[PDB]
Amino acid sequence: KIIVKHVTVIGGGLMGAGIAQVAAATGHTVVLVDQTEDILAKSKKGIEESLRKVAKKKFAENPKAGDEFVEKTLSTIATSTDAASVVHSTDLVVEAIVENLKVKNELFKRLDKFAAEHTIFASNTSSLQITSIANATTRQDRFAGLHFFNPVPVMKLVQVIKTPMTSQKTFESLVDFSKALGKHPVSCKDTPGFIVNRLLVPYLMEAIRLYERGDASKEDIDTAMKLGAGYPMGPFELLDYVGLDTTKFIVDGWHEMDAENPLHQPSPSLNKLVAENKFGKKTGEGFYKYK
Amino acid sequence: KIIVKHVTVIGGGLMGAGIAQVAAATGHTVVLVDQTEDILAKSKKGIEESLRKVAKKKFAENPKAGDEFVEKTLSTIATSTDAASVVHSTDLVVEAIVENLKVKNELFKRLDKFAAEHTIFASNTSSLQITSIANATTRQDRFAGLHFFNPVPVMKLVQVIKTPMTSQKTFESLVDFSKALGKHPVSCKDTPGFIVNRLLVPYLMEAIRLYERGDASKEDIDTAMKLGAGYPMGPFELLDYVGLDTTKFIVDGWHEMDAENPLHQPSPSLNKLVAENKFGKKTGEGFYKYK
Ligand SMILES: CC(=O)CC(=O)SCCNC(=O)CCNC(=O)[C@H](O)C(C)(C)COP(=O)(O)OP(=O)(O)OC[C@H]1O[C@@H](n2cnc3c(N)ncnc32)[C@H](O)[C@@H]1OP(=O)(O)O
Ligand SMILES: CC(=O)CC(=O)SCCNC(=O)CCNC(=O)[C@H](O)C(C)(C)COP(=O)(O)OP(=O)(O)OC[C@H]1O[C@@H](n2cnc3c(N)ncnc32)[C@H](O)[C@@H]1OP(=O)(O)O
Ligand SMILES: NC(=O)c1ccc[n+]([C@@H]2O[C@H](COP(=O)([O-])OP(=O)(O)OC[C@H]3O[C@@H](n4cnc5c(N)ncnc54)[C@H](O)[C@@H]3O)[C@@H](O)[C@H]2O)c1
Ligand SMILES: NC(=O)c1ccc[n+]([C@@H]2O[C@H](COP(=O)([O-])OP(=O)(O)OC[C@H]3O[C@@H](n4cnc5c(N)ncnc54)[C@H](O)[C@@H]3O)[C@@H](O)[C@H]2O)c1
Repeated sequence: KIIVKHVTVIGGGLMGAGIAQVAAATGHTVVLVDQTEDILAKSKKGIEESLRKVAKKKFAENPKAGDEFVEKTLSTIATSTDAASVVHSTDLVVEAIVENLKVKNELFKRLDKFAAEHTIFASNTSSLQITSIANATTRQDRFAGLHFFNPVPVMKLVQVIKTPMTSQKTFESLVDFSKALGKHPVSCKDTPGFIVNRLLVPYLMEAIRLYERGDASKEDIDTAMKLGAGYPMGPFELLDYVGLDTTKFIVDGWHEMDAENPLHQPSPSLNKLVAENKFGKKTGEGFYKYK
Repeated sequence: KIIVKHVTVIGGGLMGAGIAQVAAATGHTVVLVDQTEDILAKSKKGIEESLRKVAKKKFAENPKAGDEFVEKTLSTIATSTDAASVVHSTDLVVEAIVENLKVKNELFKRLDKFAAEHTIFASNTSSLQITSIANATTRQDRFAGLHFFNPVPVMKLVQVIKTPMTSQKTFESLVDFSKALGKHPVSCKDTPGFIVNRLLVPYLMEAIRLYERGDASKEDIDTAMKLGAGYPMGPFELLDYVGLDTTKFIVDGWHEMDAENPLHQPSPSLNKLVAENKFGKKTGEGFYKYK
């Protein structure tokens, strides 16, 4: 029954940076890992802009206390491009890299050799089966799903996924950690997309199809969902906010593992965008061009 | 270019009552129609209740303006059990009765004989093709879809659907009325479910199927979509709120039309609840039990 104090987040993108930000802000020492130094520089820079927004709103009467919160938080986030060494003595690895089983397995198979024994492994995968990733190691009793929601600083939900192999203690540690993060942990079964994505993705793909089918425009479909269903963001807005590349990988994956389910039919428009390197707010352009 | 001044709302259910409420709250003369005086008595009580909530918030710092707002609106909604006796001198008919093409056409075929020459006909149908309803009349150029969202007193959106026969004059008149209602009119083609329902319903069905499959409980699924995706309501809370009967009909219609589309595969649990007359909050019970 370990207590997560030292955390290693592999992946500094939309999710990693946020998970690192929250772990840091809530008193956990964090080491954010990524491929290059420029990437890490950008990530930590972004985490800073996110903290300032929080500061400028939370500490308007005492700005000096706001700078401390920001500095103290950024300070509790170390950067490194060497997962192998960092995990040597970490309490928990939270993998948030490209949505691709092969890559993720290769990653954990390696880290399984370098990481300490009490170390807990966790994937933030959207559509991959935890069991499938946990078996790329020999640490399945310490491997589980730990799913966050974009933007991590705002979304309160966290999905804690056990595999038939995950231990109760591993589970509890991830549950306590989740809480110490100020989130609302929810145990799910290891089913594709778990809960949210299994329902949310096919929907977003349906919005894309309704657009390709020529029945309406993205703008009207977005206004529709926001003003009619009360959603915070329209379908096309959310897609660009999540990342078209991540979205596409989630679908191709499901498509491949169930090629006769029309829900997961890849999209021509989605593939074209990702093929031209337009992934949304990520690259400044997706379905909508951003400033 | 007729100016909707007098409005005849047929059906005092979840929508109709709301639609009458808003029209009346905004200075239109309204007559709410339903099957029996008892039903009408109840619809009026619901509108009185909804109105007080609007008042306790749109006039929070002025009870007197609250009282006048409620009374003035209620006393502006006359009631009848036969719309044929009212439609010879009304500007617009907004139909909001059971989701069934036969019953709807039957209604408009009859009203088409009694209604004034200029009167416009509008259906608030969730999933039926406006063209299929307009054809029960010889008033096509004055027939269109004016789709509102539940609860009507709150949701800003209103889909104004034109068929290839609706005149520009009839369309424009409906747009003004929408704005007159304080809503945000959006022109949709006459496609099944139009925009919102074609994406929302299949989504809600997927939620049900994820539950029948045993993957997750109704409660975790609701908590998940709310906390993880920012949804105002979980899929089951929304199903009950909307009406399971209405949902079942919507799906059956699409299912009969596109029998091989798995998106519209009827739900055993949805059917059993409807068979036991558990339609949602309107009957005190659907997937959840209420007061
Ligand atoms: C089936 C089809 O054919 C087409 C369709 O309609 S699909 C269904 C579309 N509708 C949706 O998806 C509903 C989604 N849910 C929502 O957007 C929200 O839950 C909601 C608009 C119902 C309000 O819920 P909420 O945020 O929890 O509010 P609630 O706690 O219920 O009440 C508080 C507010 O809501 C309002 N409210 C709730 N029900 C109301 C009603 N029936 N009448 C007037 N006001 C109401 C109050 O005025 C109040 O305003 P304040 O914020 O100033 O206090
Ligand atoms: C793909 C998968 O595997 C799983 C998933 O993650 S699916 C995607 C899940 N996420 C969603 O569905 C996104 C839905 N969208 C939302 O709920 C909302 O749009 C939202 C939470 C992003 C906020 O949007 P919004 O209402 O427009 O707020 P915005 O105007 O953007 O900012 C206002 C608030 O949000 C916050 N905010 C937004 N982005 C932020 C960030 N990156 N960092 C810190 N705060 C942020 C601010 O704290 C701010 O607080 P104040 O109101 O006090 O000023
Ligand atoms: N996009 C979302 O909103 C969202 C929400 C929850 C979960 N997820 C899931 O979480 C994961 C994170 O996706 P993301 O949105 O943050 O994407 P992202 O593209 O923003 O970030 C991925 C990061 O991984 C890095 N990376 C790639 N290969 C690596 C490797 N071998 N070693 C170290 N770093 C590597 C990239 O340089 C990049 O910074 C995915 O599996 C995704 O399915 C995404
Ligand atoms: N439920 C929703 O949230 C929602 C939102 C938009 C549109 N719609 C659509 O609007 C219509 C209204 O549905 P609703 O939710 O208000 O349902 P409801 O069951 O609450 O109300 C329907 C009302 O119609 C009356 N009615 C039935 N047959 C009638 C007839 N032949 N003549 C006169 N009155 C009759 C009933 O007595 C009842 O009061 C349906 O076509 C539905 O698909 C529903």
